[PDB]
Amino acid sequence: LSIKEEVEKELNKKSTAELFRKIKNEKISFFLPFKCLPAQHRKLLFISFVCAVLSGGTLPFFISVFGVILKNMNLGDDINPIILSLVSIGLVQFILSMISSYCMDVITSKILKTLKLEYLRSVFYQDGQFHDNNPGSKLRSDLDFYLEQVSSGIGTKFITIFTYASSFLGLYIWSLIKNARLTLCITCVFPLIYVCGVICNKKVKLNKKTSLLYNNNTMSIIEEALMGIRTVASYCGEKTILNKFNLSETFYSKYILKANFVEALHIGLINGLILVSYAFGFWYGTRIIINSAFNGASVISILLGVLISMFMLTIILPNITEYMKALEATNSLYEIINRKPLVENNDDGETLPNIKKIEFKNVRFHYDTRKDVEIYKDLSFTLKEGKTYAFVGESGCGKSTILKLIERLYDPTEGDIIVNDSHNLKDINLKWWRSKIGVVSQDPLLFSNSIKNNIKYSLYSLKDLEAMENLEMKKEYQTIKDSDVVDVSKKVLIHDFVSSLPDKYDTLVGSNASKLSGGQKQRISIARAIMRNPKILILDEATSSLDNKSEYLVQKTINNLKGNENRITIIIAHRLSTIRYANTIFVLSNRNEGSYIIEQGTHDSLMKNKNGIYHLMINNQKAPNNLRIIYKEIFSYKKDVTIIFFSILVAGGLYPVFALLYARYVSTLFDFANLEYNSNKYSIYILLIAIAMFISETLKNYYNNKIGEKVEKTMKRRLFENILYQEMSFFDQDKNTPGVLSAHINRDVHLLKTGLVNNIVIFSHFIMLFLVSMVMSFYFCPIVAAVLTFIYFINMRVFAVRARLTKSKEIEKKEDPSFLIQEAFYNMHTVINYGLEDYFCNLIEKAIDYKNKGQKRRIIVNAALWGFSQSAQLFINSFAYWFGSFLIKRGTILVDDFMKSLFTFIFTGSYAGKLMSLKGDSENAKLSFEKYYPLMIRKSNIDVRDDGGIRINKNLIKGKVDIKDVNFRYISRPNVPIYKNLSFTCDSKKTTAIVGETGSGKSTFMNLLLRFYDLNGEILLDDINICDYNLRDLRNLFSIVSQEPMLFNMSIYENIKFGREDATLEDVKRVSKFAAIDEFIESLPNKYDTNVGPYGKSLSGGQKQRIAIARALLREPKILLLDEATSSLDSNSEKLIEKTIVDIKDKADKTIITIAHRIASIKRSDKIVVFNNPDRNGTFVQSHGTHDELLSAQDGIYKKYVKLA
Repeated sequence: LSIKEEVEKELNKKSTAELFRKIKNEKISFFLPFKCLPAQHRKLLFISFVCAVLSGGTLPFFISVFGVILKNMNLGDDINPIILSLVSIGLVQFILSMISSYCMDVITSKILKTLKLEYLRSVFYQDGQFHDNNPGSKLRSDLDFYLEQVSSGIGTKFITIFTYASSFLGLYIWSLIKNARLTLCITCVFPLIYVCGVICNKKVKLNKKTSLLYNNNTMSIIEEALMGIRTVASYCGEKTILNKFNLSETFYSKYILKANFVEALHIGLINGLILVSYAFGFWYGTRIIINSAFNGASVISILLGVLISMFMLTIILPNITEYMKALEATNSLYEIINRKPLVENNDDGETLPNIKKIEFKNVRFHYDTRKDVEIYKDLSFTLKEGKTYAFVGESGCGKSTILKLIERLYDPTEGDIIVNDSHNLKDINLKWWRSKIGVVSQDPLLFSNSIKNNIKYSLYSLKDLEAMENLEMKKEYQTIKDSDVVDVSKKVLIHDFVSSLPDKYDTLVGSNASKLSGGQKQRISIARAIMRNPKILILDEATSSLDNKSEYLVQKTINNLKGNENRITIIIAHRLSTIRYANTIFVLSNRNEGSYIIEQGTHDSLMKNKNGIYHLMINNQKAPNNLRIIYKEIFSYKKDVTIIFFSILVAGGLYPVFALLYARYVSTLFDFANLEYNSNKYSIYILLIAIAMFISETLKNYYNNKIGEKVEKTMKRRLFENILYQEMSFFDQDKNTPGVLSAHINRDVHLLKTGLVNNIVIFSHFIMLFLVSMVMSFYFCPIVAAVLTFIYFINMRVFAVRARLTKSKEIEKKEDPSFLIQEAFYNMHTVINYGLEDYFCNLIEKAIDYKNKGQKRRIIVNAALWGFSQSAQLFINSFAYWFGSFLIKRGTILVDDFMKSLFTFIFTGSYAGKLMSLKGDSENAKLSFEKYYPLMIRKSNIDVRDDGGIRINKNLIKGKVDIKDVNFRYISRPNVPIYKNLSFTCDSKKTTAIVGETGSGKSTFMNLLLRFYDLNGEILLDDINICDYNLRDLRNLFSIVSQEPMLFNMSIYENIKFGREDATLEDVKRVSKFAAIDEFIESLPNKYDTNVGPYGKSLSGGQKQRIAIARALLREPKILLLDEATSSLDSNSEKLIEKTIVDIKDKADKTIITIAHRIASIKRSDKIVVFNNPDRNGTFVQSHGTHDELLSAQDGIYKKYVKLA
């Protein structure tokens, strides 16, 4: 997980007091999911309700007999009746906890089924206008989201709110009736915990948000430097990017450490006030006794009662949050099911006797999103029955929209679509209209069942109009015989192919028919469309891939199909061989704000009508090392490790002492002699232990993160400093992308902070507890500790309950009801056309036949696994006390030894199990580090940091640049040669123009000239080769001006000083005057300090490139490399740029190489070099030294580009 997301998840959470105010003020009841239920499922809720309040009255009994057991063991009498009375309660608790999970998971399954089976329905009755807004794969990306917010908050962890409240009430009020002045004076230290929490969380969030503020800046820097890399190298700006990074990272570090300090203090203080509560409770208890003469067994239990009463309020609250979450998720779904379709199928529309005389009258339409993009102007004409038609439209006319208007996805806005001169479109039953339209769409939309069933899905919507008009719909699909498939396959000439291979009609087509060819799939789609004898045939790019044979045979079929005496066939295709004969062809076009009839006439009187657009149509067409690096790094901080060491030893040493100090107090409380002095002596020790455990935990939890930060901010530096100095072939590979390279630096380095150097400390502290506890529990009473260890071993590692539980839960949570949902939303526009309730009642059967056999076994097992989880510690403690009281009455063991060897074991087990769940991801952080470690130790082999080579002065530079031969070929595609035997010169201080074919690869001379790609060939600068120059000073005399510049998110004054950090503002004012931009900058607030936006998006294209030209002229360049500085800008800036260019070239000081195509610059050019690509193998030079005095002396291309210019 990323850092930004991890902080936003913590910041975007609402407390219960906020969700309640959000949930009350629009009447979202607490009983919303439990209103889709029969009565047979409505009273299992009551059963599971009363089978939970009873299981809460267990702890108020054990806590009431706990002190009496001890008073009875250390005084001489027996305890067997108490045990016999205490085991039966465990048994009935097991049974009452076995009931509830069974009774609840069933209900969850039921409601989770019903919501889905209503959602699918409400989705399948949208009106097209909606489908355009929320298309397809989103809806099943939201469904499975909501259906895992409601199931993880309405299961068995909704009934555990009433058990805990029952236990709360019982404990507290039993503790209050016995003696109130004692329990009141114990729960007065607890408000000080809530107050500290609310005071500290604020100081946490205030600093954490300011930490987040300084993080996205670094993200922007990294992405924006990894994107524009070849403009960072050519100006030698690898260094002045790192200072911003290091200045932006330190604020983040210091503020998040300020947060972690407060986050660590709270823990230590919560672990310190409780131990004071114990001591003051005992001290005041022993003073209400002496003043009385109320036994001592009514002081050992009140403390546990009042102290465990509040532990329930620390675990009730998350479940209420999850329940509110489930509510707001369900009420984010009962608005989708209850949306109005506005094209409703009332099943009452008066239908025609037959379809006759379709007629349009002046229909206009606007979308809902694009409320200003019109397609129609004057749609008005007539289409009569019995005779054929045909139409022709371009790729943006609206054949799709006419289809959606005859199919009636949309309604008209202005006109009307009266049919048969007495019936409007909005009176016909939509069920019956679509029943006589055969659409052959662009792509073949076939399912993944067979070749026969995709064909036989046509007649279902008609056979469904036979039973209701007399249920009988489920079985009458057998009436559809297999003899119609025979002849309808013969007609399209596919019967031979489907009969040639085995499994004639039973062969299953692939996933969306991924076995056959596209043309054959379109043939099957056409056979599907033809099979039902459609009345209004609407083709759309139907016979495109077919040859003339199948097309013309289908045409013969349609125009001679039985029952064509009364039809309106609308055959629409782009191949103009289908329109040889037609009763009328209104060729349709949209020429832009709306279509209209452009032509009219039969094909005999249309191809020769006029010299219009249809004339053009008929005329034209016719591995271990890597981590010991980290362990070397960690063990170089000598002051921060010793404090952690000492604090771990202190905590692990002084926490177990509290147990055997709690047992020396019991034995002196049943001894009326000198009770006062003993209390005075045994309370001060607990005060001291609290004061020590505060400091120990605080300093253990702070220096941990203090160590964790530095490993990050010394690995990020190495990565981001090593990536910049790498050559360009690195960035050209496939798996070396800016996104994946920027994902590592944040995610996996934050994981190295969390995982490793959090999970080391946990294991160390755990072992330090486990050694000493096992030692001084095996020393007082050896016989008991062996038995207790055997018990917990055979429990945790052999009867792992919560492990098997989640292993059975998440597997079925991960999981044909899941294959049809997917392939029903892809093929939506076929079920909207025809076939709608076959899948309304097929998902139900496939869903139900997988419930029972698995669900009932899984749920009768997972309840037996939960009951034994809730009712295990009781039996263990009972057996322990029985065995202790058994060995005592035969002399083998004393009392105090047992009472000291028991409590240590108990409390240390609880505390160890507590802190052992704070771990992170230790595995993936050791796995990623093997991916991204070779990147911080990779060699570059074109390295600018090398200071070995011939130093070069700017004084003795002539400026000649020569090439003798080149043969270049990219490694990302080693088949396309580009250059072949390029050889020419550029002498000194003279212009050299480059004209040639567009896209021939002219912008690669430049890159080789700056050493981005090494070599075959030979390049020369002042008669010396380029690989002997110490390229620091080679890149420090060139200066490019590319087609598109790139600016950064810094000020303008800094973007102009990129590379050269030592230059006054007067030079910037001087050079911005020659770029003709020192008037707009003097019209603005914060003139030379206006922070432009990211990627320079707060400027125009005519202001950006003049800033670039100012950036290129500040370096005092010796060789200038221009590329069409006046391409696609507005008039004023373009003219200013021509003025600057023609001003530079007059000041003959520097050698210049341009890429020009305007004749005004060619004339002054002193040399012109043509590039040509005769055949697709390479380019080379064909002309030399024309300079427009040789404009026509031999036959060539320069004459073209001077008469075209």
